[PDB]
Amino acid sequence: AAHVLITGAAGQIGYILSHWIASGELYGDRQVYLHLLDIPPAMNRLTALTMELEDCAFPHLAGFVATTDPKAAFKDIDCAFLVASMPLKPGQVRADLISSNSVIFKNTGEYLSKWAKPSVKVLVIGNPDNTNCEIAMLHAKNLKPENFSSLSMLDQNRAYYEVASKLGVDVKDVHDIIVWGNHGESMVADLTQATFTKEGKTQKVVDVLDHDYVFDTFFKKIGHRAWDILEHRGFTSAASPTKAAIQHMKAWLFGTAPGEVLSMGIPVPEGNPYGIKPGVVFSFPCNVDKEGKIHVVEGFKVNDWLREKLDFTEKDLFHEKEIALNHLAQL
Amino acid sequence: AAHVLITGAAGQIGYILSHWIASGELYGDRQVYLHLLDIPPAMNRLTALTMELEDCAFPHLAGFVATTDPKAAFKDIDCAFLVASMPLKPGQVRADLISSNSVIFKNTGEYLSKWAKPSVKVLVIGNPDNTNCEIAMLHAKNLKPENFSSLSMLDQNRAYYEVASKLGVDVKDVHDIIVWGNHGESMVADLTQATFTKEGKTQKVVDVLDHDYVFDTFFKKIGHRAWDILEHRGFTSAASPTKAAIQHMKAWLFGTAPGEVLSMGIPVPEGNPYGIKPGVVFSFPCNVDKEGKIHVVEGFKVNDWLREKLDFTEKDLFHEKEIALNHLAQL
Ligand SMILES: NC(=O)C1=CN([C@@H]2O[C@H](COP(=O)(O)OP(=O)(O)OC[C@H]3O[C@@H](n4cnc5c(N)ncnc54)[C@H](O)[C@@H]3O)[C@@H](O)[C@H]2O)C=CC1
Ligand SMILES: NC(=O)C1=CN([C@@H]2O[C@H](COP(=O)(O)OP(=O)(O)OC[C@H]3O[C@@H](n4cnc5c(N)ncnc54)[C@H](O)[C@@H]3O)[C@@H](O)[C@H]2O)C=CC1
Repeated sequence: AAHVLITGAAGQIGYILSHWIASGELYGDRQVYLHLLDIPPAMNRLTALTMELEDCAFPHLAGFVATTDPKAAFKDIDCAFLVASMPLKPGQVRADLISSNSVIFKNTGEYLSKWAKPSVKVLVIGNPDNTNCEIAMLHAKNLKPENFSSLSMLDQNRAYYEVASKLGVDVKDVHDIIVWGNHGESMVADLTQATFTKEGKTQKVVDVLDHDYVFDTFFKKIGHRAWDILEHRGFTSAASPTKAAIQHMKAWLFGTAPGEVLSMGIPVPEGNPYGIKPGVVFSFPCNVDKEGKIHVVEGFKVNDWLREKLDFTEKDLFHEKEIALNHLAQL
Repeated sequence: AAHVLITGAAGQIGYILSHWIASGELYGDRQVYLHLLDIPPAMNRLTALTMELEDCAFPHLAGFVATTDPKAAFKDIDCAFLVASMPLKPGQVRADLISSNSVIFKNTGEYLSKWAKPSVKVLVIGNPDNTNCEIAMLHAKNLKPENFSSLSMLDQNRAYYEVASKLGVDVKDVHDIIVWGNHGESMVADLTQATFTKEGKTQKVVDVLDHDYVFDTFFKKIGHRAWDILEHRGFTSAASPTKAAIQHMKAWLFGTAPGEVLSMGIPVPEGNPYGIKPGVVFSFPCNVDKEGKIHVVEGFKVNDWLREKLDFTEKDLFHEKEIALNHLAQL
């Protein structure tokens, strides 16, 4: 009954994402109808995808449609995973995709506004996803900022596992790790809020791990992680962001758990308590109520170190916006 | 607590299989410890795999070990997914991999016998999997035939979806479709047993779909399916067999549901009711009791058509065994 869209479905992420969702991991007992969008030169792998979906005999898959037509893909969808993208060339960073992906998400915003449900929940994955989310949201007349978000939970999950290994505890035993701002080079892996509990006793991460590790070694490691996977894999990540994206969407759809804080790129809400200026999509510490509305988690402290990092990634986001939107105007 | 082995983990199937299992889809609430085996020239992607597993922050993943050392991979494992294989060249069929994969599974059988638990459940995926399963089982002194099985459920799931589309019902509404014998060119997609129910009324498939479709069009389609995916994907299937393999193993571990029949390649049991001779691994209609023991489902009818098909694929299996084991002897 639930209609889920996946753009760039024929790609590496779309391949796994479609199967995992069809398995019933997103909507549980409720069936899913997959809208699979891609482009004609990828029509082969797109068909290859559907055939394998068919070959799973998923009882949670009510049906699907694989197309290159926007309308067929976006019509009356309940949520969307925007994974569409051109190839990231060797040696490039996420921001280098602005020139080739900006138009895609400009059009996507229009498609969403034109055909998707007003309650559509759009999760942007394709890089630069914070920016691409800004593009789509801007060019969606009939939709609001609350309909859009970008994926930063891969960064948080990276941070969670890393910190967990150094503290000698499980991931579930750590709390309030946050990745602020852009899912890019300037991402801010923040541990100044973080705590962990072991055998009844709670400790602050900064009081247990040395300064040099927390603010340099760790900070660098999380930012560079995506390229470390690329070095060993020969391609950027795929299975891990798929997991983060399903985790992200599921929380967005049905709400978060007690004490759960998720790094979610959202259009900067006016009156946010962390001094970030509106105009971009910014990763905040977020929760989601049982009616599916994201809320920035209040109460976290911003010392001089974090303030500077937030300013840097904020400046970075507004810069990407300048370059991206200017490219569209001339385009 | 449950230790799961995956050979050829760095490959396409091992990539998805590892993540999906780590998600908790195999052992549910019980944690999993992944033994990830591959070869040094694939050490890069093997590390790339672990990094992404780490980057998921799976709460069901207790830990893992990625190695090229047999002992570290096979020690005290509870079950194994044998996916290890050399590349399948263009234009080849599954049986063409005998020359390059036979030794792998000869050694694997020895590793299993030497280090794995006596209760280990070994699922063979790497092609030719029926044969490769025969190789491993033969060269495992301390283990029994009941410890080994090969994957044919991808064929059944293919058959189920196909038949479902033509009957205008869901997959869950169809029953007793079977794929007998070899997971190869000679595979027998049998619908002579099949039925389906719609709105209280049950019908036999052969009484609803025309003869020409059932015994020619359908029979050919399921056999050729693997190469049809290859045509469109550029590689053989990966996500769909991963699903079938997890489905297969889960049923093998915790038993099947009422009326559920699964095509499972097992060492031909002496005294099977369908006249198949011992000495090979043969796909039978199977169920599994709540203590995890596979049983060939009795009661199915074998008309002249099926008998001939069974003889052909049986002959095919004994032929593959001749070629494979002879290659090992000279090797
Ligand atoms: N947010 C995150 O944490 C992560 C994001 N990514 C990003 O995800 C994106 C895709 O990753 P992969 O699946 O590995 O790449 P891929 O190249 O395998 O897939 C991209 C797909 O988008 C399609 N596409 C291109 N233009 C399109 C258009 N106008 N409309 C519809 N579809 C179109 C292509 O045909 C292709 O199938 C990349 O931009 C990458 O940077 C990758 C890893 C993690
Ligand atoms: N049963 C079924 O329904 C299906 C079976 N397959 C079979 O699965 C096998 C693998 O498929 P893919 O993952 O796509 O292939 P792949 O080539 O991506 O992966 C095979 C992996 O096995 C590894 N390997 C090779 N020799 C080894 C050894 N001695 N020990 C440990 N690892 C070794 C390789 O390094 C490689 O990473 C193939 O033989 C293919 O025919 C494929 C599709 C469906």
